[PDB]
Amino acid sequence: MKYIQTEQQIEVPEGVTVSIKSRIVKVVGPRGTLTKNLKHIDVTFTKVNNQLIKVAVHNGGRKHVAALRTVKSLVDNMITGVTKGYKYKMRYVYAHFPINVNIVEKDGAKFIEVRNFLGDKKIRNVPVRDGVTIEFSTNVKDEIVLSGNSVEDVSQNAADLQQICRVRNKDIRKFLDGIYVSHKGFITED
Amino acid sequence: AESHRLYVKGKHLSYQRSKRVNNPNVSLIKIEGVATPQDAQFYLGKRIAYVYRASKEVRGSKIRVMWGKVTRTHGNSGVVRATFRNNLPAKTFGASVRIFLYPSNI
Amino acid sequence: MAHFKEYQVIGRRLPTESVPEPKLFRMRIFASNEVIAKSRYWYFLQKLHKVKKASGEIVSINQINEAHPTKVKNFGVWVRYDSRSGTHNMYKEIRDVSRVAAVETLYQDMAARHRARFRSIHILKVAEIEKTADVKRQYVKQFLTKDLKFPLPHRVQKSTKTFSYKRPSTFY
Amino acid sequence: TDSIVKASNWRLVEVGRVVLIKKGQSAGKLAAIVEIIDQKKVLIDGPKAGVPRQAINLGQVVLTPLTFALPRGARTATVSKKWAAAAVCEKWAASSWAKKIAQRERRAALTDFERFQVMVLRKQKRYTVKKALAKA
Amino acid sequence: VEPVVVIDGKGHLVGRLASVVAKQLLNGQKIVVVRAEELNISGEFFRNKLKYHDFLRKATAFNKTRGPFHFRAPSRIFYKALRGMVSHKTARGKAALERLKVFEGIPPPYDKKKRVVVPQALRVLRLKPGRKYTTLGKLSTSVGWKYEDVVAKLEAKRKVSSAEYYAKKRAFTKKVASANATAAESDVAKQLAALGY
RNA sequence: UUGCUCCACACAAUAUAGAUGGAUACGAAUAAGGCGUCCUUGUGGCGUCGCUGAACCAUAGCAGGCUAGCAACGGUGCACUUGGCGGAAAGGCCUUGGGUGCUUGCUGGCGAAUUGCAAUGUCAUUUUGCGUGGGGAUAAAUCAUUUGUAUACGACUUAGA
RNA sequence: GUCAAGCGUUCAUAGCGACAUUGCUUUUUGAUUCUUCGAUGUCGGCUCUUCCUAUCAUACCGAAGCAGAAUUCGGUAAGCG
Ligand SMILES: [Mg+2]
Ligand SMILES: [Mg+2]
Ligand SMILES: [Mg+2]
Ligand SMILES: [Mg+2]
Ligand SMILES: [Mg+2]
Ligand SMILES: [Mg+2]
Ligand SMILES: [Mg+2]
Ligand SMILES: [Mg+2]
Ligand SMILES: [Mg+2]
Ligand SMILES: [Mg+2]
Ligand SMILES: [Mg+2]
Ligand SMILES: [Mg+2]
Ligand SMILES: [Mg+2]
Repeated sequence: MKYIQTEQQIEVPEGVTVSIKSRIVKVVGPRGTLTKNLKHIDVTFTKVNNQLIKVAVHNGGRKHVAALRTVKSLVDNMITGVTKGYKYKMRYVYAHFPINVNIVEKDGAKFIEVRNFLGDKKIRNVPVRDGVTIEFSTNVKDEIVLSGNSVEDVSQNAADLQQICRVRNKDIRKFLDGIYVSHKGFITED
Repeated sequence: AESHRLYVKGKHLSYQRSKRVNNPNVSLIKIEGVATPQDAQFYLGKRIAYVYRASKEVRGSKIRVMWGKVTRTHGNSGVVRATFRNNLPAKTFGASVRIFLYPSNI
Repeated sequence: MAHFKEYQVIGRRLPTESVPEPKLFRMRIFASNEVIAKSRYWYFLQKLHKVKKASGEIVSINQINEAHPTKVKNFGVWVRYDSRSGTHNMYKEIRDVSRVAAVETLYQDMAARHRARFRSIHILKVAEIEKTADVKRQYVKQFLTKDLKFPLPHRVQKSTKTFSYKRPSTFY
Repeated sequence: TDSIVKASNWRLVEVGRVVLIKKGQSAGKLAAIVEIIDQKKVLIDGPKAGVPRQAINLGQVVLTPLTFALPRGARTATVSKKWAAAAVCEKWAASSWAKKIAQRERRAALTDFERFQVMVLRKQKRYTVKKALAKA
Repeated sequence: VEPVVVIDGKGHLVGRLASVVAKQLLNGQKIVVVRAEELNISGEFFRNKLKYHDFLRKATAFNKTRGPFHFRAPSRIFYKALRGMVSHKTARGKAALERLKVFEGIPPPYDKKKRVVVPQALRVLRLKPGRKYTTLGKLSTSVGWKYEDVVAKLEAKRKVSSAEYYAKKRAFTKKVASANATAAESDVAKQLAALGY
């Protein structure tokens, strides 16, 4: 169809600075800073009144309009992640063998070590990505809390811990074992 | 001055040809700076010299010339067709010829 | 088909001694030249009446121009065509300044989108949509908003020289 | 704490946009866009420069940085009134773009004796310039 | 028009460039192509990688040293593309190929010479925005070419010195252009403006 | 039986995938940049440019002679020199200083003809050779003999004043 | 391969699948006598190399009427047996 103009809104709240040269977006707030290279898209950003940035596609087909609301959602994720921050909570699910996860250092690389998953002698190792801060819940039994600015970094680190603890050669309908994400939320949320 | 050019530089490109049969009696010339058949009508009838060197001296010269003239245009892009008194030797495909401004009109 | 022309063709079905003055059928024909328009006349009346060219007569062919060729008109084109596996009716909307230059677009659009040739297509009706909000299609309702303006990003400038010296730009 | 989003400027296909025909019987004449037919094709009108009111692709057309107030669908008499009242032809001729069009018309029109004069004058200007480079 | 023409291969589409260069070589023009590691081919990287593996898998069965020679460097992929556009088995097409030099990066002499582009072959002019393309450097290091990191080290060195050149060249063209504007309003320079100069 | 190489200029032969003013150097982006400028030195403000190199530089003089001055202290060529940078294939780029011409920036004086109405009308750059007068240098390999870490033969690997 | 009446304790499609229907192979077997009668040495074996994938095993997976063990259906895959 090639719609003439599709357009989206981005609400920049009171503490946030958004800076967009060519298609590289820099979002600065109370929690740090974030950068995305959006040069694969071809949208056009325009600043209206310092609390609002439009993003537009001119003469765009169905897939090109489709990526426009993606670009809105990604910058809003950056804005949320530098104002409220991002926080994931994972619980350990085990039947018989308890799962031992402690935050570990190997050559200054800050891994996550998982011993005794299903009684495996194999120690599993997940590296902590930068920005993600691993926490172990007090007054919740067997909960790991991943916190940081990027929802891309926090959720992929929470994805990597689930993916390393998969169950092999068993019926996974019964062998329900692993570390699963229980909550996707913010840090400064109430 | 440093320049004494009183001709226009050209290139001997090809014989007149189909896909699989060439005609050596007609040669196709790319005049430099001409990009249109309407531009190339200026050069029709102008004399072309292919100036080349040898080792045997014949008449007080080691430089020999092949003389011919533009006859018509070729294609859409300023290539012209030229005919020579003896046909160009086909090792000169890509060689430079000289398109003189005579017989002049404007 | 460099540009289509609208013709009126009037045909008669030749007078007999029983019937002098037969009934004068008129069509509006989009065609390239008058040869095709008379051929398109007899092809269409042979779908409607017991008449053919060997028993009929062309009494007038006149070329109809557009009354206001420099006014932008929303048209509604009714078209019937044959696909590879059946016959379909179809309604499309073309915004254009001529009827014969909307029929250019329609024959271009049905070939591009439905692989329908000239021989497959019958133009049922071209009418100009007189009032806005009787415009049905959204691809032409785009261009009917108040104070419409759009950029043209990524300008590619043609060159006549095989070499450039600048690493060009696409601003516009 | 100022948000800095880059401008991303663009000349718009709009009513009142002054254009320059680059292909056709005009080929270098100004015209104004009157109504937008679709995405590649507009209705233009060039009444001061003698361009017929016509439906044209934007591929024979360059947008120019000039825009004047013009109602949508305005006729050829109305366009010429708003053209002169907005004084497009002197707004266009002051631009660097029109000067380079006019200069290359002038350079192509020079006779051989005038080309000699350009050589003579340029060596005079070069003598003044190259002296001025060494002094400062 | 120049005795040799030096093409920057960055941002060019490979077959649109190779058809331009092949016609120029057979017309008697000498061409050197630099930066062949930053050529472009249309289509996704995986798309174009399967194309090499299909080419990589054909070779003479009874003697693999007689078959197609699967040349891996980006300048040789571009040389392969330009072959097959030239009658390379005839003396005319051999002479055309002698008029061609192709390099990765910008080596000497050519690091201090002017680089042209071919806008018939330019990616940003010819491909639709939103399409996917591959860079020939990343394709070549996946099919077995060993010197991407060396050329990237040498080009980064090359761009450091070349920026120092242009930083001096900007300063000189300040001094020149401010003198020419001050030598304007002269009765010569009003008389040169009359003649269109 | 004065052999070899380098430097320069003197002449022969050799040819030419094709001189005929100049290959005239940022990088990156292209839904963005370039240049100028300002400050708080930024993913900054302001101005301005593109819409092709149709540019820019060069470019006048018996293929460019001989000669007179004016202005300016500029431009350019050749040879010496000074210092720096360049290893991707550097083999070039930028400098200091003197000598040496030329200068059409400006104004003069003399020459040109008969190549006869046009004939590339010969002006380039390779290889070599011979000659001159200036510098430099003062070996190896192979056969034949030998070894057996090698070997059909060659080849290999060793040894011998 | 499609469709799904039914089988599969209920439940068409975990695994199956009638009556129909649409294709693939040239390694099975059938049709031309196209080439060979101034002769292309006729089967099997041994030896030895390479190729295909329509995958038996091995690597990694998805599904189950997969609790485990063992199976079965399916994917990538001819690298290696
Ligand atoms: Mg698994
Ligand atoms: Mg099991
Ligand atoms: Mg040819
Ligand atoms: Mg021909
Ligand atoms: Mg360059
Ligand atoms: Mg290898
Ligand atoms: Mg001079
Ligand atoms: Mg026989
Ligand atoms: Mg398979
Ligand atoms: Mg398997
Ligand atoms: Mg399997
Ligand atoms: Mg294989
Ligand atoms: Mg194998």
